Amino acid sequence: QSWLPGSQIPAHLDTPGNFGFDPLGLGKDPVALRWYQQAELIHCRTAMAGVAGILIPGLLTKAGALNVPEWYDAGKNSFAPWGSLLAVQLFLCGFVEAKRWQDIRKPGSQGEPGASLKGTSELGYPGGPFDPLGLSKWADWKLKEVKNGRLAMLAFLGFVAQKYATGAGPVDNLAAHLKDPWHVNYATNGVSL
Amino acid sequence: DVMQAFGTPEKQILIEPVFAQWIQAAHGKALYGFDFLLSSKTSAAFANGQSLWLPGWLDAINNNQNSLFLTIGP
Amino acid sequence: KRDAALPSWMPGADLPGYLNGTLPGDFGFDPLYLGQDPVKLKWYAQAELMNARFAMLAVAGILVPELLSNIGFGAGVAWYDAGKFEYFAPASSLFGVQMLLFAWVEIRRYQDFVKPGSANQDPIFTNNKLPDGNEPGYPGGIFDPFGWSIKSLKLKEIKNGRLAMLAFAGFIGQAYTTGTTPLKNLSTHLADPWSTTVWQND
Amino acid sequence: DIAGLTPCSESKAYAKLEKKELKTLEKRLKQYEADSAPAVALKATMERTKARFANYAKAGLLCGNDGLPHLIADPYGHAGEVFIPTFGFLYVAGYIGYVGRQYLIAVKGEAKPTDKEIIIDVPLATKLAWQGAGWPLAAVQELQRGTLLE
Amino acid sequence: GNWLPGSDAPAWLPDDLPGNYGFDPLSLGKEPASLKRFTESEVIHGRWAMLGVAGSLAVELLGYGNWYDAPLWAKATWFGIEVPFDLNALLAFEFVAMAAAEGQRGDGVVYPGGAFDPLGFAKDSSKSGELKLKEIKNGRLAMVAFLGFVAQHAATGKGPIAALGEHLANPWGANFATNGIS
Amino acid sequence: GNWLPGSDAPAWLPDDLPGNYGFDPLSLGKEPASLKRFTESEVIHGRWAMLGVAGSLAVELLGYGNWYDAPLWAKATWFGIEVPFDLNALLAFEFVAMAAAEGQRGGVVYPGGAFDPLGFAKDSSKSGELKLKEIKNGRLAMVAFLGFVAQHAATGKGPIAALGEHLANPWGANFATNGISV
Amino acid sequence: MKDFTTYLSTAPVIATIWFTFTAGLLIEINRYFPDPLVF
Ligand SMILES: CC(/C=C/C=C(C)/C=C/[C@@]12O[C@]1(C)C[C@@H](O)CC2(C)C)=C\C=C\C=C(C)\C=C\C=C(C)\C=C\[C@@]12O[C@]1(C)C[C@@H](O)CC2(C)C
Ligand SMILES: CC1=C(/C=C/C(C)=C/C=C/C(C)=C\C=C\C=C(C)\C=C\C=C(C)\C=C\C2=C(C)CCCC2(C)C)C(C)(C)CCC1
Repeated sequence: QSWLPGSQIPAHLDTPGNFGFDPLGLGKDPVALRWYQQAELIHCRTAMAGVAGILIPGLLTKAGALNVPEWYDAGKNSFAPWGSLLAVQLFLCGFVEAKRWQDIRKPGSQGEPGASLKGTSELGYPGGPFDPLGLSKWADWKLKEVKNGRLAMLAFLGFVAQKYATGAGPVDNLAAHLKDPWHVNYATNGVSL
Repeated sequence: DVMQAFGTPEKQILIEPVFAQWIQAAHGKALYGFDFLLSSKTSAAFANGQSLWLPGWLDAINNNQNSLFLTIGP
Repeated sequence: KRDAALPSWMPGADLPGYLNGTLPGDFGFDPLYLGQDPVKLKWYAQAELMNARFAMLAVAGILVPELLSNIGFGAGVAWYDAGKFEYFAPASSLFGVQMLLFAWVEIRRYQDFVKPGSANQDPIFTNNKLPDGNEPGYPGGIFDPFGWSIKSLKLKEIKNGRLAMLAFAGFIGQAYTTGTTPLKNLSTHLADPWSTTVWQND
Repeated sequence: DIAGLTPCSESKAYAKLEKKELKTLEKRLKQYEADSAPAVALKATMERTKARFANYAKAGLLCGNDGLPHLIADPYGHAGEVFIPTFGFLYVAGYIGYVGRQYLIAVKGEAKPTDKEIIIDVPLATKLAWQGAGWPLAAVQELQRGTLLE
Repeated sequence: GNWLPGSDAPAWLPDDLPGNYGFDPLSLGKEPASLKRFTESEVIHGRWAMLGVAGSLAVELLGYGNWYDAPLWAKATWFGIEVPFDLNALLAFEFVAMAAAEGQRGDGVVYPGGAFDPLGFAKDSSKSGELKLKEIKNGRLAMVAFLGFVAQHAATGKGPIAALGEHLANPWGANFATNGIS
Repeated sequence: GNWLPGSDAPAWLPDDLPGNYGFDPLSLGKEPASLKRFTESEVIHGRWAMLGVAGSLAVELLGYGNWYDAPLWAKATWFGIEVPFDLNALLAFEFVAMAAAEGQRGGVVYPGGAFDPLGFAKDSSKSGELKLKEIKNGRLAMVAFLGFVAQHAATGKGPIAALGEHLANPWGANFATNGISV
Repeated sequence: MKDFTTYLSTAPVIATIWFTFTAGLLIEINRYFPDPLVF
């Protein structure tokens, strides 16, 4: 499984999502590779989530099911202060990410005798209470999880860039193109990239 | 100099000395309008010594025909 | 590497291996190789039956109330414009009760898929049980009350299902373009079939 | 505004600096026909010079009693003046430096290193060149790992 | 009888526990040290929310009022009787009352008795067990109901006994499907 | 139980210290000479700020006084009553009083004798269990008093009034409407 | 030409083939984006 068939995969990937991609050779240090693998995993999970709440809203809005705003304009609305919301969020996440961080340092660390059955599983895959249904011979899930992830990571960067360029919804952009594909492009707008 | 030479002084890199201008403000010069310490009328530092010497002071710092904490630019 | 002497879909071509003629209706069609891993054949084999039996029911639900309503008997409408708003309860509830009664029956069936003899007996009237089938998707007892015991029979199921599944895809497709009932699409086709292909209508 | 200085979008002196420079070039352009070569230059400069003033007024820099745009160097009205560029440098300088580091070390172990400082191994350097794109992620990881210091 | 037909019950739930029907898929009680805790705190949740339900029903059927509209007066009103004090006076003499009596419950018992069984229901012999099932199953059922009482009113509906009434008028019409789906 | 799960507690904090949860990242108590000093001063800060809080709650707790607005009179005013003077007289007879009694610390944590009349410290096996509670009510107060100073500089308000403002509009009035972070 | 290329990869030659590149780049960018005091 290679990302550019012919390119000699760099040694430091002996197949432990590994399609051999690391041109700049970030992960040659196996310290750095374990750290960077969970950056990815976290980056995937958040983005798959986030995008689901950009698309599935955005698609149903055209469908007519839900009268949701566009994702740029879902911030602005009256209930509580944003300072609060961010604070309470920044408070609440900071706690939990610190429980991830100590797991990444000392895998077992989150099972001290003193409310901790959330011990661990393997590194980046905590399971137990994070796996209600419980799924565990077919760990092909592990694969899709990165792939569906990198797809979604790109998708968002796309959203961000493709509103900077056309200033309209992804569910619109998708139509505009589908209506006249050859005159509505990358190539027929503001900036050439 | 090169910008001056080519007749485009508007392209100059002129950094304003914000830090000294801040200090001068804290000392009570009001030109820059930061309103800090001895500039701001609602500061303990002001209210403490306002009936001591600050009237002689503040009067002198803001007379710009004198040398006391001259005006500062790029 | 592939069976020699069993039903093919391109006679002369190669069944791949994993399609042994084991499952019911295997003539060894899997161009994209979706049934490679025998875990995934287990799901799909069942997935097929469920999807099959819903289609075969549904397509009967679709066609018959037209076949009768044209003969003229008493409630008959369009199979899509039918569910609009005309019932003793509201949309919302009829789903809730539907989702409830199923969620039960399906987690029952699912446990039987996961473990072959896990759910075969009544848990209330506990003397009542369906026999030791040992065959998920083909559970039997109540579900075979007139008692058709055969390989013969288990083909005829998936063959009818594959056909029905389509017929329903057609119904989606055919409605979405033409905009009348599928027996009204077949009427207009039968009146002047040659000047009424898809290509004509496209 | 900040340090009491006016914004260039409004200020009079700045808008009178527009006039003087333009009206220097229009006193020249008289001495040439409109079809001529230098007239297309003294028109194009004007167009550019008049565009330039417009593009600081749109940028919203602070112009003083002088009529010249002064700069802001700490915090958020005027980030892009210094605060963003600043990173630009530390990146590209860090890029250059770390490429140069990875070159000298990569040579070090090869009998006579001094030859590679002169007859530079180009295809070594041009591979380190691209590698040096992701340098802060490596630079950090190297400070961690503890191979960074003698 | 275990919670799901088919399933095997885990190693850690001995069924000599009261009401163990083999539910720990998230395996939160794997460690005994952490099981003994939850077996305790299951019973206490069990208890309160039994009174809880019993209490906030009574205020609507008999006592004139509703459990959602009760704190309105933040003059208190018991059965009809204007209760004494106000808010502060209740904080202090509920803090100290609860804090003392719970604070002396730690220094780890589910079924203490002495004071708490004056009549002597549990005691020798067989009966004591059979009650502790009934203790946890009325305990659960009342924890589920209370969440039913918050859920139906939490963001929609009205009053527990009134919502029950509304359902009895129009059962096919008014149920969960009006604000639970959309 | 140490301050950050996982992390190993350093060599220099023996956990026979009262309230050692293994917090010295900056390693300020690395040297035992410098540690013995801080174990002492911790307890004292602990002790004062426990009165400090208890005091400047009680002021505005029942009377229309306030700890920020207390020194206004620089005629003093205890519990509504008048006072025995002014500025110079308090300074002098607070200097000598403090300077003498703190001067005579030829540094101890639990000097006892005079300071434990009622006789709790005594019974070795519980003596430690108090010293935890000592330092934890010690710390919790030192935090709270900083909390009393921090909120004052942001608003005007005053501990029990800020608490009352937060109870009215909790989501509204909290610490993201001042400037610790903008 | 192993020899000719080693000479082309000499210090003074590389420097010049490098500087005409990073000079052009900066002249070029000052053409299509003229007169920057921001970005
Ligand atoms: C693109 C991306 C990562 C890109 C990095 C790349 C290419 C890495 C590749 C390489 O390293 C390798 C492998 C090897 C190296 O040798 C070379 C390079 C090439 C360097 C991450 C994006 C990651 C994207 C993420 C995490 C985005 C998540 C979305 C969220 C949560 C946003 C929130 C909201 O949208 C909601 C949900 C609802 C809205 O209404 C409101 C808001 C608030 C706006
Ligand atoms: C922000 C800002 C500011 C400020 C700043 C500051 C204040 C700073 C400081 C700083 C500091 C305080 C620093 C320190 C440092 C230290 C050290 C110690 C260093 C080191 C270094 C090194 C080690 C390096 C290395 C390398 C690399 C990485 C790459 C290249 C090569 C080399 C080798 C060189 C200002 C206002 C101005 C402006 C605006 C912004």
